[PDB]
Amino acid sequence: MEIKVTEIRENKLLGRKEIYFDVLHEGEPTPSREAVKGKLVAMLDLDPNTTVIQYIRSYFGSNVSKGYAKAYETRERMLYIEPEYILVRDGLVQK
Amino acid sequence: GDPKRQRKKYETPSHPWIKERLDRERVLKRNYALKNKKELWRHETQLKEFRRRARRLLAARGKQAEIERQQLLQRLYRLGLLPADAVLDDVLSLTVEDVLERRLQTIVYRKGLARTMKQARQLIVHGHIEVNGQVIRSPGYLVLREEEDTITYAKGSPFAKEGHPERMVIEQAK
Amino acid sequence: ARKGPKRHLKRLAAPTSWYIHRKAYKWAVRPSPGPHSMKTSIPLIYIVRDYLGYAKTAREARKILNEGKILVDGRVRKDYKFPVGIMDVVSIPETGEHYRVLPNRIGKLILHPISEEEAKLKPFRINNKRMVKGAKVQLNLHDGSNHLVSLAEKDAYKTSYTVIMQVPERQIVKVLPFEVGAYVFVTQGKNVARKGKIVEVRQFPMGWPDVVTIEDENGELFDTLKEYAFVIGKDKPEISL
RNA sequence: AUUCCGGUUGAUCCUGCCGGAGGCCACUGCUAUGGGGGUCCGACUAAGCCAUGCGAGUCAUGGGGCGCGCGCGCGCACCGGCGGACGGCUCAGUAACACGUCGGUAACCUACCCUCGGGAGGGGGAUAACCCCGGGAAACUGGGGCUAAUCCCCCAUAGGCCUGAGGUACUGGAAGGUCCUCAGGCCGAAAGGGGCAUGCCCGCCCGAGGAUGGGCCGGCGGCCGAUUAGGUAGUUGGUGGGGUAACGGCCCACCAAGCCGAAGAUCGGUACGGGCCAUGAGAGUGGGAGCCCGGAGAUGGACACUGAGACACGGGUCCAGGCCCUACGGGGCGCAGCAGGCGCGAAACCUCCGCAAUGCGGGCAACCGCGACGGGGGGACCCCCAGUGCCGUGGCAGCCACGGCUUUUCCGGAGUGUAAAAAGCUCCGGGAAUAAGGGCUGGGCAAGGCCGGUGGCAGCCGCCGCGGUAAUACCGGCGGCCCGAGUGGUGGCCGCUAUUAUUGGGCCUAAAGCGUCCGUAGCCGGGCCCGUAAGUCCCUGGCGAAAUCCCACGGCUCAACCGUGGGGCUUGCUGG
Repeated sequence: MEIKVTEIRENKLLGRKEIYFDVLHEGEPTPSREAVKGKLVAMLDLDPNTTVIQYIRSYFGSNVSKGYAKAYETRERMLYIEPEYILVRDGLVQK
Repeated sequence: GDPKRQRKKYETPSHPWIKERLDRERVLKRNYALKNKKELWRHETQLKEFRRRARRLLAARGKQAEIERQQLLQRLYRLGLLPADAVLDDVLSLTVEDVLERRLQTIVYRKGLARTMKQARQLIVHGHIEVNGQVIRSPGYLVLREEEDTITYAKGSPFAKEGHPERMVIEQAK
Repeated sequence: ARKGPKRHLKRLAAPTSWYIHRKAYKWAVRPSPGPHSMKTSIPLIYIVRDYLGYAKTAREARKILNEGKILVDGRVRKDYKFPVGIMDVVSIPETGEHYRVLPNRIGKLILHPISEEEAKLKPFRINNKRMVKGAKVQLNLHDGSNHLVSLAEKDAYKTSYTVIMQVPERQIVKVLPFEVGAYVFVTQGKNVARKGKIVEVRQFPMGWPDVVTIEDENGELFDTLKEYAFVIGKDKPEISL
């Protein structure tokens, strides 16, 4: 599995970086959120916390999936802005 | 009033049991390995729509008529039915066999990737064929002019192997 | 049978002047009353969420607005139903961004980026004049706002002239008159967003409105309503278009 | 595809009707593998009837109390504010300014919102909660004590309305409409409240305008009947008044005799209207439940309170009609809101999950709630894409066998997806394994002169016609033809039909020229010159919502679907 960033935007009003990336997985299954986040931060020099992946989506026959993440500056703003269901879905938070 | 429901994109015949028509259509169905008459009828319908558009636009006045003439010719070019130096009367010389030539099953048989039309169909439906990089599983896709030379076996597919037995058998024909 | 006013808007019944996907959902935001008309304005949440993209959901947009980060004619606005309209200036200082609201040639509302020096001025068309108590003069302007002027300086103001003002403080500068060489921008009608120079004005009897004849850059002449002709300069646009 | 085929005779040409052959909608017989999209599922019959539970709340930044904790916080009911007049359901009534379009209000109202210009002074009162007693089967409800406010009341000042007399600043196409001065009078504000902190945020009242949402008026347009010909008596108008938010016989007093109509009044029948839909080469014919706009209704029929807004869809009073609890003294409820059951009938689904998205209300906000909405479940609703194997050899003329290949679908798993699931998508393992029917077979009309049976009985039959003992026409077997996850049957609209005829029919003998004439309205009308510009034609401005229609491009594997643009539609109206 490999990653390839495709568009970064900065939102100063909400205080985050919106990151659209591609994932390449030929002959392999759809990767897991853990691995995707690991490689994302290992590459772009981010804190694992303060970072949430919204979605990894695969298409009909491609081997090329798409993904969208959000990198925050501080965990307080992170938790005040993002809804709880994605935090529970990633694992940053227990119910 | 009433709202509109979705309508069929094919037209059935006026009389069901006419011998000349039955013979023609039997030949076509057999030779292009079609499953039903619906498919033949929907390609006939495509052609009839093109013809009606040309008939309406021919000898008409205004700006939109010119725009639509050029749009129609560009579309037929892009689909592979007319050349570029084509005039609007050349639309009225087209037949259903052209539209049947332009479908995936036929092109996959005509390039040599399969021994037969029914084999071509099975390849497509099972997922062994790629167009412009993308797997397509519909044997009536109507390939475009600038997609034809990119049609090959799918990357992950047994036939991608130069030594597959069925691929050896297939190539043995050529 | 309805027993009182509406509080809901169906998305298929929303104004044409909006960029809006009409079949995606059932409901749309119903605009509150305010500075412009429903046919010349759009709520803020659509700008913050759809036109610019700083938010994906209405909760995020509402948090942005309540934190106090969007200005309209230099004033903080926190209501998501507030209507923004023609010639309004939208400002975001945390980004340095400054836009003017204008119509397309189709008749839809767009954001034209501008500079910080021009984001301080806004023109107003005078729509009516009144005498108010104290022998004072009230000017009723195109966005429904009102401004007071004295007797002595009453003949300097008329009902299709334009007044340029510093917006948060509302100080007048550079009155522009309706004349025969004046530069005009069209706001409504079939010829919306065309510009040029006044050539002629015709009047009619018995309540029918007045018509104006205009010459564009290429020399093409056309016609519209005087109330649709918005003066923006004497021979050159005082603002960017 | 701007279409014909069968039927009246011993044979023929005609007229003319019946039938065949196509499409859409509803019920139904037999049969059925998968995914996706959509504005489908008690409208036709009963706007018929029921049980259980839900569908409308929110605010400690308005006020007092109590409790649970640690002067700070969490909760409970109460007073108070805003909302509850929207959303949702249905088409009974209505032939009408109800609807559509163009206009008008200089004859009107508008809480929430925007802008500008100005204000917040001085005094009082009560009462819910709480405490002590209770009454009643319940529904409900009495007395005494105590106490707050953005609760209620008074005084003043600003301000509002009426009238008369002047002046002439504004707008407009047009003014006593706004402005100024004077005079005589009637009505008559406000919460300087809350939070923070050492000026800011949220709120209160007056005025001028706008916006939003409505009320009222007019011109034009839209079904059938003469075996419905006269109708109207506040009826038509005038003067003067009342009432209304406002014009108005809307209502009153007085004066007159007008108003409508054979170009169809009145009466009756039927029906919610449109955007749209179905069909056809078109001209045209027919419909108007599901999505949007408008209108009306909440067991039938009337009448009111509160409020900016109701004569009120989850509120009130009465009569009729029905149902229920009851200790028999008295009380309570209408399922045309969601789900569920009954009945009626040919005929219509789960007493499911959630506020994560779109929006609404409240709140400074944070957030709360929502049977709206979203999500799934059931159903031969409409549309798109596919499957039920492929290759080669031998034998026949599609099948058996032999040898191989593949896995869309099937089974079993891991991730992604999702509010949570599920489905879908990526990958893995196994394995040709798991998946065709219905109607027809004499001619119209594609397909058997083959077998067994029965025997003018039994049966078939859109129409023509078969069957009476050699049945190509009945029943069945075997073969074959059409369509195909669908194919047949019954009823309705269009077309067929130039059998309603403007395009485009006929009347000597086939259905059809009044027995003949005179003439009223209407329709049709000779030649030249002058003028006008109502009809007619061209050009330009303002309108005819969105959806739905055609075309291209772009995003879902293509497609259906969705988006961005260009045209068309709204049968037309209006300024030049």
